[PDB]
Amino acid sequence: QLLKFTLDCTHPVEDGIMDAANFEQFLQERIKVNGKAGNLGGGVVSLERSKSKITVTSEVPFSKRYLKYLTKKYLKKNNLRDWLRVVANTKESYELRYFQIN
Amino acid sequence: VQRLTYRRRLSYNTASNKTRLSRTPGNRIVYLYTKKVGKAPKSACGVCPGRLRGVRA
Amino acid sequence: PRKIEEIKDFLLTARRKDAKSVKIKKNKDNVKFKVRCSRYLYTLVITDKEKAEKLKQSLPPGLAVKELK
Amino acid sequence: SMLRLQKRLASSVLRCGKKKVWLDPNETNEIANANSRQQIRKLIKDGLIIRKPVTVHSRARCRKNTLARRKGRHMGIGKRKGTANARMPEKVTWMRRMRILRRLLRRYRESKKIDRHMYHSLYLKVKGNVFKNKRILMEHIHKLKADKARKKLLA
Amino acid sequence: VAKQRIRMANEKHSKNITQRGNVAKTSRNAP
Amino acid sequence: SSHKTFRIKRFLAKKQKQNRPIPQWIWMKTGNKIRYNSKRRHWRRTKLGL
RNA sequence: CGCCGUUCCGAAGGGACGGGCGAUGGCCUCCGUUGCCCUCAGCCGAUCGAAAGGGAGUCGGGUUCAGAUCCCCGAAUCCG
RNA sequence: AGUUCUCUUUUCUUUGUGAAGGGCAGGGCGCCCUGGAAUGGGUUCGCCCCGAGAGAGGGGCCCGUGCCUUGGAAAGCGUCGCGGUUCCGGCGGCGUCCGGUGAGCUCUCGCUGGCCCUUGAAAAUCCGGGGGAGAGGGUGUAAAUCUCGCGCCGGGCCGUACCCAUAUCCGCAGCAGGUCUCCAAGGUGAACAGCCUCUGGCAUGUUGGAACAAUGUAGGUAAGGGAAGUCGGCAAGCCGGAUCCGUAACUUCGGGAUAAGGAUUGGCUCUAAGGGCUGGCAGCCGACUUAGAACUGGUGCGGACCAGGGGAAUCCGACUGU
Ligand SMILES: [Mg+2]
Ligand SMILES: [Mg+2]
Ligand SMILES: [Mg+2]
Ligand SMILES: [Mg+2]
Ligand SMILES: [Mg+2]
Ligand SMILES: [Mg+2]
Ligand SMILES: [Mg+2]
Ligand SMILES: [Mg+2]
Ligand SMILES: [Mg+2]
Ligand SMILES: [Mg+2]
Ligand SMILES: [Mg+2]
Ligand SMILES: [Mg+2]
Ligand SMILES: [Mg+2]
Ligand SMILES: [Mg+2]
Ligand SMILES: [Mg+2]
Ligand SMILES: [Mg+2]
Ligand SMILES: [Mg+2]
Ligand SMILES: [Mg+2]
Ligand SMILES: [Mg+2]
Ligand SMILES: [Mg+2]
Ligand SMILES: [Zn+2]
Repeated sequence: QLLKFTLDCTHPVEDGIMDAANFEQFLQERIKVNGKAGNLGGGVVSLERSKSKITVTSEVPFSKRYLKYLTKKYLKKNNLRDWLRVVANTKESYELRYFQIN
Repeated sequence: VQRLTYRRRLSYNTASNKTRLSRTPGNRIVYLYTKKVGKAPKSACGVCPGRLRGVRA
Repeated sequence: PRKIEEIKDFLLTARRKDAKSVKIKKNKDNVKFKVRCSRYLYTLVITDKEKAEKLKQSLPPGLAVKELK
Repeated sequence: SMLRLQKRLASSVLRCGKKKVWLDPNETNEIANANSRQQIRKLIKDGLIIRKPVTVHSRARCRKNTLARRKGRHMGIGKRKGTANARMPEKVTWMRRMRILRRLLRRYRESKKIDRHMYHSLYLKVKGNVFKNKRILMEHIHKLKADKARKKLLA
Repeated sequence: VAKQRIRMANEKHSKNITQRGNVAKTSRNAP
Repeated sequence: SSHKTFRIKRFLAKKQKQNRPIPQWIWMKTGNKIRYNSKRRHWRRTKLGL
């Protein structure tokens, strides 16, 4: 069947702290299917972006937490993990939030 | 892992202190105290070694 | 606790003098009608929503009714 | 102040050890005047008392090693300390073989590949250690069936 | 409650080394 | 121990009440000589024997 | 002062289904109670002796500064 | 939630359902009925079973602490978000999911055996049966009667805190002593051994600082020699695991025996054998083992820990035990 997951970075991108397109590119070149990070398993995992939300669809098994594993990884690359937090918004969405600081 | 304690003051492993584990709705293992195992009646013939049927043990 | 299978015997159990109140619990798959008698909490498990409303309106008068959420 | 009490009650409310209770070092005055579990529950909700995570004890090292052992690594003559029987008792090895070989004969008899007369003869040979494993037994049954079939033809 | 708050408060408390003798009793000034 | 008899628990209680300091007004009585309760007991220093 | 002894040199049962007599009662109809008599009765050893032996029947959730299978909420059960 | 310089679809945490009732798995039967078995068959790890009735069919019963169900999601927990007096059993959102595997360990249920010149409590208490003295009513508003299902009332007295032990107990004490028990994680490993670690706990054991003389106490190492020391090899030291081989005198034939004496042991990459489920074949699942081979390092490899020195004799006492 079809498994659909989304990432909500609206709050940071609206603050101009991360770019969706740069994030979008990162996912394309990393998402591993059968341990291959190049071809998205042969287009089986399609990655579609919106204005501030990135959606990932896979016709094969694909863990939601895997998106959390890469998302946090990408945040550390950009030295954002000390500000942003990845939380699940629903059964199929993660969103990025701010720690309650001042 | 979680380790158990007796729920009574009898701290010895006697024949009247046997227990069994039980997971509760609160998601913890406790001790429940079993009742002794009953025995069906033996035949009055004093010969047949088996116990009687149709009777609660 | 006792489980009741038929509506007929639930209605009767609600008419016992020792029935104190009826608890109506709605789940995603069924509606449970639980009545507290002297000894047991009898339950009627209803899988049809329509039958539930018909029953709720026909309980004996004077039995305390509580809806549970 | 002296937060021995708050450490004790927070541990009881959090259902963890006193070693996992964390008190905000910047708020000891607020915590100091929490002398009840109702107030401790409020400080827990507020975030002046938190439960520290379990210390990491990862099995990754032994999971990696156990995978190596399944391929034969770290299992040579120099890595054994108990006798061969202690590592794998003979009785258990015998028990597995007997159950396997009797299961085969039972199924072969039921499927009428052998008759009850050949089964009984083979059952007592199996008990005699004649056949080392399943395959050796199955080949012998094949050889027996052919010689019997030849005799049937000659009759 | 977010668990990273444990780190944040610990590091903040470790900053008291420079302000010995005038440590603010409560940082949550409101109330 | 926890397992106690009524007689023992009662004898213990009387020992509990005797173990207190004197009233301070006792000092101001006319012919008074007592300065402190000289019959105080500690559960560790000296034992009851029962 | 006492000791021995524990069924041994003992008239060691105060009980009962039922039956017969009276006396009392009350939902005075008839049933109860009570006293006497008839009948039936081995136990054969008073009593003590175990917070590990035998021995019916309670579990879940919450709750305290300190008590909880004991308090509260709920759901059960044994005995009489 | 942690790490993310690089790598890691990664590592860690967590992922409920009580008693009682019902239903159903599963286990057990020295229970029944048909029937009549040698070309004897059935069967276990071992056994053991049968004309006094086996195999094969079809049934009955006991325990079901296992799963489902009423309990019961309302509760609990995980997590994110809002509230309040804010010391509220506060309120919401989502979740509380699916499989596998084992001579694994702990408890328990059961079947079958072995040991005894050892045979491994009693009573309270409760139950069934045999018997048939009696009782009940004359066709009914039926009666005596009921161990059935509901309903009604009550359960008095005493104990209960905490310590339970390198500081709550006994040793004059917060004494390295003594003092009965239950539960029991990961790795290595034969292992409840030793070594490291998680949960939980602790603050080095009635003080600290600075030095690093002698003499000590406890640990080590020593060229060449190797008991020359000493009453005496005291003390220390050698050996030590496991696999393969080999093994004397004597013997009460059981032993002696790990006799004695050798070889091997790492890491890495492979090969072969050892199974279940489904429908001499095909597919899918698997759990640890054993054996062999190549390559490889400064010959190091039971790398720490754990871990027998051996032989030839004499005296005494058979041995185990005290
Ligand atoms: Mg007892
Ligand atoms: Mg259960
Ligand atoms: Mg053997
Ligand atoms: Mg003392
Ligand atoms: Mg007793
Ligand atoms: Mg048969
Ligand atoms: Mg819930
Ligand atoms: Mg009869
Ligand atoms: Mg207590
Ligand atoms: Mg020291
Ligand atoms: Mg010190
Ligand atoms: Mg000390
Ligand atoms: Mg000292
Ligand atoms: Mg030397
Ligand atoms: Mg030398
Ligand atoms: Mg000499
Ligand atoms: Mg000399
Ligand atoms: Mg020596
Ligand atoms: Mg010898
Ligand atoms: Mg001797
Ligand atoms: Zn019989």
